[PDB]
Amino acid sequence: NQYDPSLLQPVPRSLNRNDLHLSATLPFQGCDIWTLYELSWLNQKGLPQVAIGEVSIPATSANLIESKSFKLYLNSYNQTRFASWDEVQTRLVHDLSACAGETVTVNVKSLNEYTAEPIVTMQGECIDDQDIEIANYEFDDALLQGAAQGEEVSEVLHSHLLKSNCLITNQPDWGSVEIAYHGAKMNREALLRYLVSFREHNEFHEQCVERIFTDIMRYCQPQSLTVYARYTRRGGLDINPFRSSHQSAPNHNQRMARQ
Amino acid sequence: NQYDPSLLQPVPRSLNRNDLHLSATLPFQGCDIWTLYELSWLNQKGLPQVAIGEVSIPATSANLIESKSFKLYLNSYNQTRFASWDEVQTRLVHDLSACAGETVTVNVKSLNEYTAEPIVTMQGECIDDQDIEIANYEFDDALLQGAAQGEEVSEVLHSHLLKSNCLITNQPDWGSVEIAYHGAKMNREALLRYLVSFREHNEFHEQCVERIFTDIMRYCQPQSLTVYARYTRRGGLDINPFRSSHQSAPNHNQRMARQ
Ligand SMILES: Nc1ccnc(=O)[nH]1
Ligand SMILES: Nc1ccnc(=O)[nH]1
Ligand SMILES: [Cl-]
Repeated sequence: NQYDPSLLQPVPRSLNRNDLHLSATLPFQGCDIWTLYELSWLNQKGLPQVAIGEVSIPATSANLIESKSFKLYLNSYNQTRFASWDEVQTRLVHDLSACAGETVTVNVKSLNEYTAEPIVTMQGECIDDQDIEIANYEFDDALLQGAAQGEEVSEVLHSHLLKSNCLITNQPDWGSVEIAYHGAKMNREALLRYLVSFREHNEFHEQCVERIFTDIMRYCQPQSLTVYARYTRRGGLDINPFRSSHQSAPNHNQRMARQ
Repeated sequence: NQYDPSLLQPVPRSLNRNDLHLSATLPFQGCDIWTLYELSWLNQKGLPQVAIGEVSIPATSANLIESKSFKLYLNSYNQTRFASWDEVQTRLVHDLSACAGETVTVNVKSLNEYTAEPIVTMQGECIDDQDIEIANYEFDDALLQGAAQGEEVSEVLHSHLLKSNCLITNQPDWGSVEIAYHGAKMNREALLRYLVSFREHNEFHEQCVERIFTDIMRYCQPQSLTVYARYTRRGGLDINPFRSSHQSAPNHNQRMARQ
């Protein structure tokens, strides 16, 4: 029940990226943004404190943090006294930075800081309003083959239809994904079908955004590209991987409808 | 994977209420409001659809619905084709009504209906900003003994500090609770301590709001009382039990910061 930094568990980013056939020199930059909805500890008099945490881990870090460990580690704060909120933020910064292996930023925000904050949508045009018949729910990266055959355009497209099963639990993981690019026009039927083909496939969040990035770069060869997914929480935590050929982070961490 | 109304599981409301020593004639009215964050099915062409559901179950119903069943039942929609959104809403209304045993209302809302909706706080004065030393985290209803000893007032008090372990999983369940009353002034230290004493205790949401109601009525004897808790989601679903001596439902189902 007492605070225990030894609970966290790293996962090497290299494993997954060795699978996308990715080098020691990265095609993307960016970050993994996490929202910690159920962050709670005790003050020095034993009264519970509650807050929301917002964390950003560099995509260049050696490790990401094993989700179930991130969760037990947050749990250990629940019955531990800390004298001030800054103490808590200091601990979160240190431990998450040490686990991931690169400085991680952490904001600890009190709940009143969320009063009147609006729900946001994604940028760009939603592509989910298509009258197409759906074939696959098994994955197929070659769904993007031939998808970019137009005039060179600057677009942002998004879909709320991304879903995949957790490698571990096999329950669905739900998300919206935003794809900004400059290059030959992407066919929206192909792209939507590509996204939908994740449905019954087993995938991990960070792994997912990186695969979408590398498949689009491969198949559609834009000049520039950004892929950003925003997933709904599991066990009090949500993950929002951002990967770009030029931008290092999104402008804010505002929540979407399902999050 | 296909839609299966047989998945739902009722739990008699009478079991819990036989434990609060409550009669066949109810001291409260109200409802259980649920938000279904991850509601998804296929259209008649096999393309996924996503929505948020908002459900209200009468507190007078014979049963509530076993949470893990509610969850598997929603899952069964995920790979099932339905020709229209209204078909889906019709099915949800029927099945949840049949399970609970009284008409349940259901709204199925598209995600764009949430664009720009604000995060709300609770009504009344927060009582969590107290410089008191905390003793218990084991439950004690008699924490309210002697708590109401003032002038007769009309107040609304709320706390974001409600937490208890799930009877099943023993992980914490997190919530904010809003207490509106007219009657002798409640001591805020007592009330806060009473609420905090749920922390390490094992409780069920609906059971929890009903116990807070009956303990306050017992110990503090207000003329009128409303207890409303809003919990954070588990497995895509949140529960918001509302119990009142005069009001049958809250004015809206707007989400709070942690939800
Ligand atoms: N288990 C995990 C799932 C998703 N992201 C992680 O970092 N870890
Ligand atoms: N298992 C459950 C937990 C909370 N509420 C329910 O209705 N069921
Ligand atoms: Cl969850």
